[PDB]
Amino acid sequence: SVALVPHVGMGLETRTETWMSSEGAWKHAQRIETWVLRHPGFTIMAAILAYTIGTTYFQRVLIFILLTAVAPSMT
Amino acid sequence: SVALVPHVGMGLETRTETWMSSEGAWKHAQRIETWVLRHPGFTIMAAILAYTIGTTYFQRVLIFILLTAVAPSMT
Amino acid sequence: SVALVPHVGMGLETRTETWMSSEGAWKHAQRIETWVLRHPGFTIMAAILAYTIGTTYFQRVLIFILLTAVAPSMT
Amino acid sequence: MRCIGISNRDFVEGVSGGSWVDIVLEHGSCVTTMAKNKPTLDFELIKTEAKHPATLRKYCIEAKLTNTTTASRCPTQGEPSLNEEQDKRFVCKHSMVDRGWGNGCGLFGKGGIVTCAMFTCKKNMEGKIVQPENLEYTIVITPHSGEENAVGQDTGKHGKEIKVTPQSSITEAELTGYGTVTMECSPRTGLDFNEMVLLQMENKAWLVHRQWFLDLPLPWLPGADTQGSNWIQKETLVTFKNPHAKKQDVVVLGSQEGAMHTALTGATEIQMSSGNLLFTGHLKCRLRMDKLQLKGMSYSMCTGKFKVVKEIAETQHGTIVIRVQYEGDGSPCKIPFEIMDLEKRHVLGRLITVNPIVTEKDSPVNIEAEPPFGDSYIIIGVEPGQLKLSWFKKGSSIGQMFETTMRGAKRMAILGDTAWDFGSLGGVFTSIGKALHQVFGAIYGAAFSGVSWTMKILIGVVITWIGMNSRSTSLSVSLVLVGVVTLYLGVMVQA
Amino acid sequence: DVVVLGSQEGAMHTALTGATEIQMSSGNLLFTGHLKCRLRMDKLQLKGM
Amino acid sequence: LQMENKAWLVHRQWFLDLPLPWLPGADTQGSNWIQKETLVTFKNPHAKKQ
Amino acid sequence: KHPATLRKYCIEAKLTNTTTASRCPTQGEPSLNEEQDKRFVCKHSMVDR
Amino acid sequence: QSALTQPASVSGSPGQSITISCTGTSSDVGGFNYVSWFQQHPGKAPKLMLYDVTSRPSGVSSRFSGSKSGNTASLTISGLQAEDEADYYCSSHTSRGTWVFGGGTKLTVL
Ligand SMILES: *[C@@H]1O[C@H](CO)[C@@H](O)[C@H](O)[C@H]1NC(C)=O
Ligand SMILES: *[C@@H]1O[C@H](CO)[C@@H](O)[C@H](O)[C@H]1NC(C)=O
Repeated sequence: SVALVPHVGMGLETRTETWMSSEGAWKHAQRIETWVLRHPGFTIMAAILAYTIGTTYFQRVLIFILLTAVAPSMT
Repeated sequence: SVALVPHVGMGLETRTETWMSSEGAWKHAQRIETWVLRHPGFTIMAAILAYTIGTTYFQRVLIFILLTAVAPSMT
Repeated sequence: SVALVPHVGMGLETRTETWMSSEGAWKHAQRIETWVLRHPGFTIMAAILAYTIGTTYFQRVLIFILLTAVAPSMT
Repeated sequence: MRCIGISNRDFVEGVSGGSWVDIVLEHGSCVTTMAKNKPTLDFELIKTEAKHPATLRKYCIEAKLTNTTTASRCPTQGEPSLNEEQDKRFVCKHSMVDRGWGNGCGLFGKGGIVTCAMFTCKKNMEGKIVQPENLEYTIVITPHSGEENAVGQDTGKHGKEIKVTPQSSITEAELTGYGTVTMECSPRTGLDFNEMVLLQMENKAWLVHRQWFLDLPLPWLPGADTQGSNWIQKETLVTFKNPHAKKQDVVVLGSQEGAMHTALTGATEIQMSSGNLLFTGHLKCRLRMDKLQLKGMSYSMCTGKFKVVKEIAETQHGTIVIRVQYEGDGSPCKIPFEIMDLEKRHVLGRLITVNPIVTEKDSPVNIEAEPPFGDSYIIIGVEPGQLKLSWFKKGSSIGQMFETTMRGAKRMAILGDTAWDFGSLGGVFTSIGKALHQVFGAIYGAAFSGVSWTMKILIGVVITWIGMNSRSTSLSVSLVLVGVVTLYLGVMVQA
Repeated sequence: DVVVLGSQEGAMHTALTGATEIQMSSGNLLFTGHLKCRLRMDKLQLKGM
Repeated sequence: LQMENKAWLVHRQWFLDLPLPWLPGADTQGSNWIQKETLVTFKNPHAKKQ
Repeated sequence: KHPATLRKYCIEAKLTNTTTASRCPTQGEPSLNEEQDKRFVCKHSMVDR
Repeated sequence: QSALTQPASVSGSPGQSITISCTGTSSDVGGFNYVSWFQQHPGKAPKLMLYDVTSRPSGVSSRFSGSKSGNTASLTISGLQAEDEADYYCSSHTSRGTWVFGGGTKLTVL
């Protein structure tokens, strides 16, 4: 889809308001939260995997965040 | 045949487009790709022979690539 | 071209003689020999490279043979 | 000013104490030369013509077999005889077929057999050779004046065309109003035409190596044969088939035109109709600017107003060309043209169309200038009515330096050991570099002749690996350097 | 510019190296290959017994 | 980029990487669309019909 | 007997009706009406303007 | 790549400035600077008055000026002398390698 690749980080942004800026600033976060709520099972597996591949609290948290962010994102 | 002596490497090369340059730049490599796709059995045996011949890791890969290049082009 | 992908290794060979079996039995080796004769410089360099890359006389000879056979065919 | 609008334009800056500069010309390329007090000139090699070509060999690419005859011998009686067998326009082959009572022999064994067919050529490719004395290069010298096209003049442009032959390799171009320029060219080194063949196949021609041409596997006449009844190597274009040892037949081996086209890859194609025009050569010349002078240096600055009749445009080479027209009193006058900063307190850019002048009032003059990287302002005219134009150049100085080094390396790869003569003004460093490059290029051509670009890359990788894993630091660095160089040459080769 | 790249009959002949030629002027006759048969000698009688 | 009655100001490389059927700016016949496969779906659900 | 044709190959062709179209720099690609037809072999390249 | 559009007739009193418009497409007139204006007196071959949008031949008066904006190219005559009364044809080398001529316009001057 064309919608899958938005015109977001292109460096053309002025002081003038961009298209669908206000509403679309939090769409990704809302979608991720809704997906996590709908599919609680996968988040537990992601947390377990992140903890398994750890060796530092910072590492595990980053791994879990990335997994949870890209699990809904990769179609 | 005459097509097997292509005049590719005979010097004499100016800054002008030669005959069948873009087409013929990768045509041999593409031929080798198709041949390896059609004949995966020989590639496995060539890898085994390269591994068993030559002790250093560099040696094995050099032998494997040389054999896989000679095989299709031996005609 | 088509001439670069002959029908020699197909495995469909009966007792009947094939299209240019008599002519083409030694064409490739003759062409490699002619190439070595015409372009002696690469042969010496290939010999030196094979000697450097091979720890044993078997590795050196095999590598040199492969380099010599690939150079003309690769063109 | 033809050299603008061509992507291969190259700038030669400066002359030597003697007012000469060495420049290598190429067919695709173009050269713009700028000296302190000399006008800028554009040199391009447009035509290279080889004359009076002599055919050395004709090759057959599509044969034909017509009158097949055969003779058989019974076992233990030796080989049979055909009178066509010692005819040179017949291709013959001896074999053995099973013989016996059914065959009519009376002995059981292999009986000798001979078959002959008449070889006729239907299409051939003429490999011609040209004497190096018969090359006639054609060059165009256009003074980068800024003048527009004139319909009335016999020459619409003021570009002058000079022909350089190996015997008359010194010639002077008389550029009206700009003095004269002298070219001291060296045609005999541009291409070695004693190792080249002008290979003309049916409707197309190529410039190919001569040993390559003499080592082709096709039937060939010596080139002086008008009758064409003594083809050599006839067996490369026919096949003799003896299946089951029962019969023997001989058939022609099919039109070889496509196989020849595949074998011609890597050969530069050259026109060979209505003359032998090669558009791939390069020529080395020594340009003498001593008699070359600027036009209108004894003119006064224009005091009137200028209007741009052609909006400023940026060429591919990082310079700008604009077209201005004059609305002032002084008929011929120098055009005031500067590239300054916004406050006009620094000169940032340099003019390429040196000494822009306005010969006729109703005649626009178009100026090529080289603005600096970044913001700059093109000022044209004097204060009353002066026009100031802004411009931004999108590059960077480090980027231009990298691009220039790439261009120098590329010309070294193309004109190996002759690139040193592209902008040389004499000098010890240039001569030392050229000699070292000659030695190394001789070694490289010896050790890398007749090798494809993929093989070049493979050898470069192997040599770089050997250098990397080397106990000695001197050999390690030398081998790594050789590997990097041959990797670059393999990447840039076969174009 | 675009060129037609000649005729590929001879290159094809070179490519067909290693293929057993056959006949197709009439009926696609093949004169190569084997055939596996079983012999039934049971009902074979010597002619001159 | 002007769509139906609304226009935007977009990045050039982003616009040339749009996954839609396109014509060149000078196409002038209007029928030779390039990546038409982005705007159609081919279905062969049971390997029975397409 | 009765072999069915599987694939026809071209060994000798001929090019005709050659045509060219150009665009000024930064204006995209040119358009040739012959590009719609699939029996025309076409190629896109860039030339200095 | 079709015939360019020009007004059928144009008129202007002597000494006035007269403008002719040639409207093409993104390939005829808006794509390339191959805009040339031809002046043809009746019963005579056309005369190249302007080329390259603005440039004029060596023998052409300075009263002839050309401009191009978008897909439209214009020709303006200033002195508008009686000898300027003729049919003015616009042309352009289209993107397909062909030549398109405008319908032409006529100057009455008086
Ligand atoms: C070859 O055959 C042709 C067939 O017409 C004949 O005219 C010609 O004389 C023959 N040439 C020989 C047998 O040398
Ligand atoms: C191609 O050119 C021929 C003339 O040689 C003409 O008869 C034919 O109509 C043309 N076809 C196309 C598609 O341009």
